[PDB]
Amino acid sequence: APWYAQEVKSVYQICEGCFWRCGIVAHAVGNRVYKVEGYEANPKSRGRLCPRGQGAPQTTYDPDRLKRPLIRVEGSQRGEGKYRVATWEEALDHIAKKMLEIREKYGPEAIAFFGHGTGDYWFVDFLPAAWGSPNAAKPSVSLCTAPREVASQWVFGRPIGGHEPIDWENARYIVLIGHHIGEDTHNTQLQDFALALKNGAKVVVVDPRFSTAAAKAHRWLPIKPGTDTALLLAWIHVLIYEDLYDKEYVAKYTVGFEELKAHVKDFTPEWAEKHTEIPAQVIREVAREMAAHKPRAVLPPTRHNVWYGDDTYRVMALLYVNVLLGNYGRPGGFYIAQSPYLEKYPLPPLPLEPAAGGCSGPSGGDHEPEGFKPRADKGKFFARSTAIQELIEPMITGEPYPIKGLFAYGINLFHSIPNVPRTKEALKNLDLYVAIDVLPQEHVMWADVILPEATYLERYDDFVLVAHKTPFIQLRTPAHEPLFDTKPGWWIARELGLRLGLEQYFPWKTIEEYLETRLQSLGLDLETMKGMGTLVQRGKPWLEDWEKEGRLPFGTASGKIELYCQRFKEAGHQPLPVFTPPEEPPEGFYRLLYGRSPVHTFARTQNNWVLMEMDPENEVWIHKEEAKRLGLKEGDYVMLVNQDGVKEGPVRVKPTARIRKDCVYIVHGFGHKAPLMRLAHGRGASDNYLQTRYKLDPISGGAGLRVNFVRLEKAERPRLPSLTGLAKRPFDER
Amino acid sequence: MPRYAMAIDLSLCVGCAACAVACKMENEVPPGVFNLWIREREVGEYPNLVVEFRPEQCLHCENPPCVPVCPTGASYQTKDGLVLVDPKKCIACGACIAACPYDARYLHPAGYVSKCTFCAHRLEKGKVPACVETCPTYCRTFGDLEDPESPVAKALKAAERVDVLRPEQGTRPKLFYLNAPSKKGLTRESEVH
Amino acid sequence: MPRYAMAIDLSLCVGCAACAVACKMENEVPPGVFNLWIREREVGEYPNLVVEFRPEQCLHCENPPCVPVCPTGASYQTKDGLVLVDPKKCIACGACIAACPYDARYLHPAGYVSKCTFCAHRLEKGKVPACVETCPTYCRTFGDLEDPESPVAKALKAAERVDVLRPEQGTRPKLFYLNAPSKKGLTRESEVH
Amino acid sequence: AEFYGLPNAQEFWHWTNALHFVLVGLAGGVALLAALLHLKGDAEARRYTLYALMLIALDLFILWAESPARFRFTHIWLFLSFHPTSPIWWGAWGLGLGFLTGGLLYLGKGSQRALAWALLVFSLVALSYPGLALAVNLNRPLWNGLMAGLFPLTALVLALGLAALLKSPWALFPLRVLAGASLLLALLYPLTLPPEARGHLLEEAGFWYGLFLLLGLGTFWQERLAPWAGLLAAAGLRALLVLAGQWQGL
Amino acid sequence: AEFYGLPNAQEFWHWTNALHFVLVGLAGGVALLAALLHLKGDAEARRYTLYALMLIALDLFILWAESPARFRFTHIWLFLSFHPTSPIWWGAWGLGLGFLTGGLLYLGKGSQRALAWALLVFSLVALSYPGLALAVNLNRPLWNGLMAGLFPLTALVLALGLAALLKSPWALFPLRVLAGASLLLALLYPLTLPPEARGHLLEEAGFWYGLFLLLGLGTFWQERLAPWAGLLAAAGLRALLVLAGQWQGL
Ligand SMILES: Nc1nc2c(c(=O)[nH]1)N[C@H]1C(S)=C(S)[C@@H](COP(=O)(O)OP(=O)(O)OC[C@H]3O[C@@H](n4cnc5c(=O)[nH]c(N)nc54)[C@H](O)[C@@H]3O)O[C@H]1N2
Ligand SMILES: Nc1nc2c(c(=O)[nH]1)N[C@H]1C(S)=C(S)[C@@H](COP(=O)(O)OP(=O)(O)OC[C@H]3O[C@@H](n4cnc5c(=O)[nH]c(N)nc54)[C@H](O)[C@@H]3O)O[C@H]1N2
Ligand code: SF4
Ligand code: SF4
Ligand code: SF4
Ligand code: SF4
Ligand code: SF4
Ligand code: SF4
Ligand code: SF4
Ligand code: SF4
Ligand code: SF4
Ligand SMILES: [Mo]
Repeated sequence: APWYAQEVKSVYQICEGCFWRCGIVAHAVGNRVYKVEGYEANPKSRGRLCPRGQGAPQTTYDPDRLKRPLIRVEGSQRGEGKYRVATWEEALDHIAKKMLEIREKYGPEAIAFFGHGTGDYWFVDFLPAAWGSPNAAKPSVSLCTAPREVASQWVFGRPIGGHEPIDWENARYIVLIGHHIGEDTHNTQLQDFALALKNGAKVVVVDPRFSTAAAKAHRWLPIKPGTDTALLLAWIHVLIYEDLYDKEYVAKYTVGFEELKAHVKDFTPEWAEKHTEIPAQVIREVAREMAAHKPRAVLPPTRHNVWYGDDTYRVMALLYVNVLLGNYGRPGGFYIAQSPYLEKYPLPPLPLEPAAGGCSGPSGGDHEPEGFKPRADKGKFFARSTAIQELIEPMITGEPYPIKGLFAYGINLFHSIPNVPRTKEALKNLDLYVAIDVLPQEHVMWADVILPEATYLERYDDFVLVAHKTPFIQLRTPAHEPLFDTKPGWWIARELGLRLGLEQYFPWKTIEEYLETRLQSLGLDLETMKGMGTLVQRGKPWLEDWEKEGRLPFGTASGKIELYCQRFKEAGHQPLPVFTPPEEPPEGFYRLLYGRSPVHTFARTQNNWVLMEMDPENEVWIHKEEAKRLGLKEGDYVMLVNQDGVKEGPVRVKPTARIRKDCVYIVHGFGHKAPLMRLAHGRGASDNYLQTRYKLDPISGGAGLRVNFVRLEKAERPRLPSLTGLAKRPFDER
Repeated sequence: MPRYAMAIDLSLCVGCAACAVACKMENEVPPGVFNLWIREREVGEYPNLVVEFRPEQCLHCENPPCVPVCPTGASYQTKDGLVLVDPKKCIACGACIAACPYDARYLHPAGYVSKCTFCAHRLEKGKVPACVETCPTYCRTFGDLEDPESPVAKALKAAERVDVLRPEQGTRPKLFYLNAPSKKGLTRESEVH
Repeated sequence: MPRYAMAIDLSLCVGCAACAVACKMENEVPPGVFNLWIREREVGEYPNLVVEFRPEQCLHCENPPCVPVCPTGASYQTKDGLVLVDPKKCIACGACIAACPYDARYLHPAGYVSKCTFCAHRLEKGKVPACVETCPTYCRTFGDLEDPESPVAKALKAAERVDVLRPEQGTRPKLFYLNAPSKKGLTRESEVH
Repeated sequence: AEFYGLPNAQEFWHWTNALHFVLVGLAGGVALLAALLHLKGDAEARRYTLYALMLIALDLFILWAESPARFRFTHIWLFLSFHPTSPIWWGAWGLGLGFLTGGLLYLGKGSQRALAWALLVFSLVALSYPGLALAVNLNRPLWNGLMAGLFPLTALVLALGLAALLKSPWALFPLRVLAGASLLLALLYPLTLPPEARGHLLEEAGFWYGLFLLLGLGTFWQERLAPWAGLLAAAGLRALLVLAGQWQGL
Repeated sequence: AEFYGLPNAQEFWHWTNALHFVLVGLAGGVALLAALLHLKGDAEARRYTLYALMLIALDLFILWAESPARFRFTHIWLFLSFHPTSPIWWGAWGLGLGFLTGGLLYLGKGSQRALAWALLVFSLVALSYPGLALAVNLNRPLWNGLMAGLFPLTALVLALGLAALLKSPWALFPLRVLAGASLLLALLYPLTLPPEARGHLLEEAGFWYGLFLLLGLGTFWQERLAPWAGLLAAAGLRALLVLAGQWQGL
């Protein structure tokens, strides 16, 4: 009866639990992965796994998990949930037919491709460019990481990347700005953070909320929200003006350090304390303590940075502090992450190729005369990244041309993009909207054609390359074959690719064919790759390795500390003066903060019975004294109403103090209105549905989310089905 | 011959229920029940705010009240210190549930009572328990308490403080909490409101 | 209106019995009975020997079981948290001795129950207790728990760990043992045999 | 305060079992009546034995019909082993042997005083094991020592209350004595608890409790209300303690 | 394990307060017999009302006699303060109002048989208070919840034992009923304690304990052995529990 006593088959497999993509071993018995585990060699899991990784397999064995292709009954409105089963053949034809029509009277740029997850390579990076649409985007860019990636491209010549390059194990002093580690449960960084703590790494957390990471911190600075740049500028000021910075480091690897010293003249700990609300002594002490530890003092940059409209400034400032400490590329906090060598599968160049911009004109030069039609959000902000949230307008007004048609490859349109009413207007106006997913979420059931993807355990994917101290390559192998009528994304892409004239792209007849080519290059084949799931290559990490070779890494030959001559020029400001006092909550309201549940990924795990059973709802954090003035107590429920009147389904109130009185916090990803995901439907409040407005970062396409205010209105406890009852529905592969 | 135990460092625990989900998965624990769960409690106001994350599960008490009270002999303590259930004798009378002070046991839907097993199945084949293996923070340790080299033994030896739940029942838990966050020790509901 | 308390830093207590003797002299506590006594216990085995020197006395519990039990009303709890006996109403029935969990109470040979008094007589004249005064090792502190300038308050804040005897009882002892020498906390006789 | 997953702190003994608890009271106490009757050589000894047998049968049937392992047929282990430390084990053997002992009594086979003393001893085991099934769980603050007192006395109010409805003339006096005992100990029970446990009993129950205390007082009033009132107080009290005492609570 | 000075862990209620425990058992038990005999109209209601007044008075004297506070006359406060939380306080009034009440009943005046209701109430308070005066001390492992049951049961064994020796026809049967209830709870008591508390009890007393249990089995044999044997059993247990439970212990 127990799975482990029963015959097993293991395979080396990547976790699709989230984007960290940990290398895992999957233990299947027949057609079912009973257990998954990290493995030692893999530099991401190293034998461990976070809760999401452990529970991730049940979506594959979820009775509501999407099985057949589906097409929207003709004449029924998008939203209304009327579908009819279809054949992969019929669904795939229907999509190409429609896509082609959009392309004959509007051009291929009238098709937006949104997507996320491993297979976003096919949908967001590859298919769109092979098709000729620059309107390809992922929420991990303007709804996550854009502010820091831009900041980093301008300051260093490099990205921060998906596996942020912090040398945690040698770090001695760590400053976390909103970075919640332990709630944000990215495997390796949890491990590393924990090892740092373990070796006597003292951690400072700056956050208006006393988070998990704060629970492990030597200092908690309960910063007034949207005020971090003032604290960062004042620390910059203390390391420059008290002369604590790493002089040599700036001398040999830094351009324009002088502009920064003068800029930061008046931003004193007393100026900071006034806006920041952190006492001036504390501001000083923290900068001194970090200077005392250099180069082994790091402010690792957080991943979710859209917080407010100004965001790239805050990150730039955080990076200056790291530079001033001399930590980049030294053991202590930033090792140099090099990408592994795995040669691409040989193909003709793509109609549109990317511009990994950072300097000397990476905006719209290729967009202006260069061929056709530029990404539809081209003039909205300075940076060159595609911003998912800005290309949605074009679908409603037809402004910058028209975007009819939209693909949603594993991307939560209604939870990951703000202003859900606007996104629904935009799906209304579309000629084609396809969504490739696994569960019947609220935004999948607004599609003309739903295509059920095969899940990470039933699927091969193109390799996963991770830039790292020791770059590596990972390979996921099916643990068993797809279930029902389920197809891998490589296959769906190829099958659409053949149907829209892109055979030169997609030539290989099979993914193992594809995978054997890249393995050839490196000196192996498919079977051997399956043998050592992950492949580590030699690279570099500090500056010496670079330096002795007579080179340096960057963008232009010396990190430019103020950080970017060509923004200055035509955009207006170079330095991060925009501490820009943030608009404040109206009285009766609270700033809506949000974040992660250690056990749930974004939104997609809300139907997972193993994980929902660990955390079946979110909970609104209000200061104990506010819930008391309000008449709210421990088990009460409440509706969240934002400044624009949107109400978010009843949420449990959490009157325990670990938060300022200015704010309110809820974990992101609950509040599904998606009846077909039977155990995620009707639970918690959705932060996104309350995030009606956003402040566009004019520098890094980011949509500042923490600009929404919410007030609480007493509500009744909700009456919902029993989760155990639902969780007990047997999984039948029919 | 060994005396099996588990040590969890609370100074490192962040309450990401990884261990709880890994056990759910490894042991196929049905939906409404749990061999392992995490409790999280805050203690205190603004300038002294402590949060305790605490996984709770059979402590494999050395003096288990959950054994003598069993009518059939299904509930038994092993020579190495494991408290287990021979489902073949279990009549699901719930005596052991009444007697366990830690809400560590449940009625499995197959008609017998269940609970954390210290992954006896893995132990027997020389492996460490599922909770122990999947744990980002490396705060749990396991081993023979009698072997000075074992990871629990070491963990206990290096601990700043060691605590056990409801020590005043006299069960002698063999799941040790290291370095509790609060000065006053493990958090109790009674020290709240 | 304050909350009177005593803290004893066991990391510094050497169990010389100075406080105990200073008490006996001051309060002229009669032969055979003690407001304060020292308990010394070894927790053992060479590389890991630990000796706990622990002075014991009325903890002036915040929720004293010895008060409610009194028929007379002689056992009363004061507005600042001292448990005292008014010997005028005491009928020397022992109910309070029966209800005291700490053996802090005795029958005075003058026919009424007595026990440590937090040196009430000194507290009103604005002085610190006699045991607190004599302490060579500076390990005991006193004051109003609510005044953060208090020596108890500051010590509680500085303690690495804070313990109390029989917390499982109702009482809320207001005598805090600070840095307990054994990792498992305050020594108990059941933990020996 | 917050959990990931949940501790298994839910009710393990349901209304179903609380019923078993009221019944084994009746069973055991009627077996005591039958034993003491055989022993006085009184004529009613025979039908009280039938009843004690019936209530023993009815109680083993609902102990089995309510067992999650009712179809796994594992209760046989109850009888193939020796677990003297376990109240439920005692209970199984007392009733069981008490049902054989009372079986032979009914069938005038295998002796008859030596069988009536046996019935006496087994019916004391069966009257004794429920309060101890509760009371050995020192982690449950409501199931304190008095449960070992409340349950035997209450099992007697049930048997005698029944005996009196069946109009046996000897019983309406013992019923009032034993009901007075039970109600006095039941009234002092909450006062025997730590404050938080008493407060827990009062919040979750009480008003029921206090109603069962009043009710039982009608055992000393009108002649034919007296057994009903005594029966319902004693059964209400037994079931309420079984349901409300499943708490570990800090 | 080693001390400088000593904890005041010395016995606090000595053999004399174990003697009062036995008498207030009687005093309260007989006061109950009296009021019930009143209420019932019985010819003997007077005989037993003046006994209860002596037993009550004997105890209240032994209560002051054994108090080191006797010649300080502080007992007046027992009657000039309101202290409902205190078992002993309740027993001061229960035996005090129980006295006046039994006076106004024996001197046939101020009122009749509305006064027997008050005597019944005060006797229940007097029967209840010791049992709770022990059990209220939750720091004493041996004095668990069963004390609140073992003492009132045992006080009536004392009252009915006396009554049966003064050859009242009614007394034997209820004495052998409450004596069975008493003896069975007394047997279950050890099994109710935690293992260290029980171990303490069996090494400290027990024999003594198992003697009085055996001795008490004598209520169910002959007469003029019976009331004696049940009376020595009830007072054995009562005195021994007061003596052996003054332990705090870890
Ligand atoms: N309001 C708000 N918005 C946010 C955030 C926030 O905190 N608040 N966080 C932002 C951040 S930081 C990020 S990184 C993004 C992430 O945003 P998303 O990745 O869009 O988030 P999820 O909610 O997991 O949505 C995943 C969707 O992909 C589907 N899916 C999952 N696995 C597979 C698969 O193998 N194949 C296919 N085809 N589909 C799959 C899921 O069912 C679901 O529809 O969201 C961002 N958006
Ligand atoms: N379990 C789990 N872990 C995940 C994910 C998941 O879905 N589930 N997703 C992953 C992804 S893609 C991302 S992007 C991250 C998201 O996680 P992070 O990258 O760590 O996000 P942050 O927004 O930095 O941190 C959230 C914290 O920011 C705080 N905050 C809000 N406003 C301010 C402010 O003005 N100043 C300061 N200093 N702090 C503020 C909130 O209080 C909260 O405590 O986590 C990742 N890890
Ligand atoms: S971080 Fe956790 S959820 Fe994400 S891929 Fe790794 S194991 Fe899966
Ligand atoms: S896996 Fe580690 S961090 Fe997660 S709950 Fe268990 S002990 Fe805590
Ligand atoms: S429920 Fe099963 S394991 Fe527990 S006491 Fe009963 S028979 Fe034993
Ligand atoms: S933790 Fe529970 S199952 Fe384990 S020995 Fe203790 S009572 Fe028994
Ligand atoms: S040791 Fe075994 S029973 Fe315990 S949590 Fe880990 S897997 Fe579950
Ligand atoms: S003065 Fe200090 S060391 Fe000496 S007996 Fe008192 S508490 Fe102990
Ligand atoms: S001895 Fe004195 S102080 Fe103690 S309970 Fe009796 S009257 Fe009260
Ligand atoms: S320690 Fe004992 S005597 Fe002192 S106040 Fe507390 S309960 Fe009363
Ligand atoms: S406070 Fe006073 S009475 Fe108490 S121990 Fe110290 S000197 Fe003695
Ligand atoms: Mo993200």
